[PDB]
Amino acid sequence: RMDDKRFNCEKELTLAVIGGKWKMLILWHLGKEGTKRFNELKTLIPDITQKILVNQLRELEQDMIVHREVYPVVPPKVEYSLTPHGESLMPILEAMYEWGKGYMELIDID
Amino acid sequence: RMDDKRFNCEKELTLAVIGGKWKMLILWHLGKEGTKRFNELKTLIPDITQKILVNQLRELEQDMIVHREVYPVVPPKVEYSLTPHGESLMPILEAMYEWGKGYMELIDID
Repeated sequence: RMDDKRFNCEKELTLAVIGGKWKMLILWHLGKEGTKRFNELKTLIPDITQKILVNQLRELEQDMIVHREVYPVVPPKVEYSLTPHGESLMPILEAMYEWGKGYMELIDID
Repeated sequence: RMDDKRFNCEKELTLAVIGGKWKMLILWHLGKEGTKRFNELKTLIPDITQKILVNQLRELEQDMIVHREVYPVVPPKVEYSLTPHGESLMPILEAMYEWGKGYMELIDID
């Protein structure tokens, strides 16, 4: 049957949502730390630039992975969190991390 | 600390081992079905060509993901299976598949 083409597309889709080097970092910290403000992510990933960070958060919110919420307190608070889909994505990223550690260990200690 | 750069490299390493459209298919069938002969993979992924399939299996065996074993019976049998690392990689691929299904459902039924 056509079970390969759909397996490929549905695994590829997850890869694109993960994308390049920046999206998975933002998710990782939101998953472990919880809600964070823009400044806080900016400093938890000091390698990231201001312009890149707003672009990645914007794609992630349109991709319904990251939720933005504004609390009109004094002064107002705008904080970022994971959509339920983002949370269901966290185990995968932790699994990939753990496998990378064990495989890098393997490569290193032949 | 430098916890991002190592998280990135160790997640990237897993992505490279997964690589493009062919390596994850071969693993998937070996994980679910078990040991398979070359012909059998060739037919379980009919889209693959002979030349591509031997290249991907060769990278996967050098990457210590796929194990090749020869049984000198009559006539001899050469069969492919997953190294323990390949088996520890299967849950990740099943998780990515399940997340892709639910996220594609989401995209589709807004």
